[PDB]
Amino acid sequence: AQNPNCNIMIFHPTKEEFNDFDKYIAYMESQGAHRAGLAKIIPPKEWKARETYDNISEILIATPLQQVASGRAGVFTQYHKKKKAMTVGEYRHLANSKKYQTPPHQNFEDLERKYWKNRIYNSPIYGADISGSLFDENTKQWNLGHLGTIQDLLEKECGVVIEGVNTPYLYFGMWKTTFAWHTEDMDLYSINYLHLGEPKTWYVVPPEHGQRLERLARELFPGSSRGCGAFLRHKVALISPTVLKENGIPFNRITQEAGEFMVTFPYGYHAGFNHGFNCAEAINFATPRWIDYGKMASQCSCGEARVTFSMDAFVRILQPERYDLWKR
Ligand SMILES: O=[N+]([O-])c1ccc(O)c(O)c1
Ligand SMILES: O=[N+]([O-])c1ccc(O)c(O)c1
Ligand SMILES: O=[N+]([O-])c1ccc(O)c(O)c1
Ligand SMILES: O=[N+]([O-])c1ccc(O)c(O)c1
Ligand SMILES: O=C(O)CNC(=O)C(=O)O
Ligand code: NI
Ligand SMILES: [Zn+2]
Repeated sequence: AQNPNCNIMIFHPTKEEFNDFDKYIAYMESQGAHRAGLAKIIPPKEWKARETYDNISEILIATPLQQVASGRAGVFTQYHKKKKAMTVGEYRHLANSKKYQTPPHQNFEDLERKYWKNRIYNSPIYGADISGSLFDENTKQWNLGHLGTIQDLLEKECGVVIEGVNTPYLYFGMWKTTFAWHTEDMDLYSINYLHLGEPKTWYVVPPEHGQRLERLARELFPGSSRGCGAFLRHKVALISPTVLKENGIPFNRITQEAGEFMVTFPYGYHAGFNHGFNCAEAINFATPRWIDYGKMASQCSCGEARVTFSMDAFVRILQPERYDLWKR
């Protein structure tokens, strides 16, 4: 078996290998990449997402989110307080202000230490889930707005045509902005391109050990667990690498830099934080191997977890019992 220790693998496709997206994902999996739950892909040197990032300041962040923490330094929840709209130019200026800017630090490790020590004492503002794309329309390779759709994948594999669309989302981050422990909707893949700015650190649990993380989460967030059988779908729970280690949860970490892609694999729990002002673009996608994960994906129906219009059809076709119950 390839990659039995479930290490995060890093790939350097040639420009020829970068043409066929589906084929390269399949290649990565043939090398065991999916066992980690996360892979890094460094594009060939000949490739670029767009010419420049010079004219992005007038993009609007309609609903910036202030991420307010509760709990302990290594075990906390965050809730998102809505703030007034601001442009990306205004957001960048805010990110670089004394209140919000990245502190002096020696290296990524020092910054990671500072993050877990001090995150709960601040409330950074995140511009998340902004529908849009920063890929040039002429970028033909790994353009996250030109991928085959999940709806077409389902149709190709299962022969059923369904409604729905899926399009990319932009994320504008600043120091300490945080993404909570989660898998994707319907345990889909995701792909994430860091367009510009400071790095993003990722933590990931191998899919074969995802239930170990769930069990720990139930212990660490007992009220949340009682409220919903799939409360990690709420995207509110953070657990530090120190606490994971103390509880013997298998995981890995890696830092993504500007110009790099990350792929998360079905049922790969992940969490992380931004180092400073940056912009990422991400989208969910599927492969034939995803279908069985989609069938088995847990669902939130306590009401908390927000779900796209397109996720309806996935549940309807792949989990008809759960769909029928959700109706009545
Ligand atoms: O940027 N890419 O991905 C490229 C650039 C040139 C090529 O000839 C190619 O096959 C891929
Ligand atoms: O703020 N809360 O609700 C919290 C904070 C930490 C926890 O471990 C928790 O179960 C709930
Ligand atoms: O709050 N902490 O630091 C904690 C809480 C629970 C744990 O099991 C742990 O190893 C650390
Ligand atoms: O455990 N699962 O994954 C299940 C259990 C029942 C279902 O009806 C389902 O669609 C998935
Ligand atoms: O970048 C973020 O804030 C969160 N991204 C993801 O969870 C992802 O790409 O799957
Ligand atoms: Ni994700
Ligand atoms: Zn719920």
